[PDB]
Amino acid sequence: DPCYEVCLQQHGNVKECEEACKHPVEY
Repeated sequence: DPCYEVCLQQHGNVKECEEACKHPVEY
């Protein structure tokens, strides 16, 4: 996913990153 990668690029794992990406994808 674009959001996830962008996040991951300079962020931790899912958990917080998820809440920040606000993208309810397949985990």
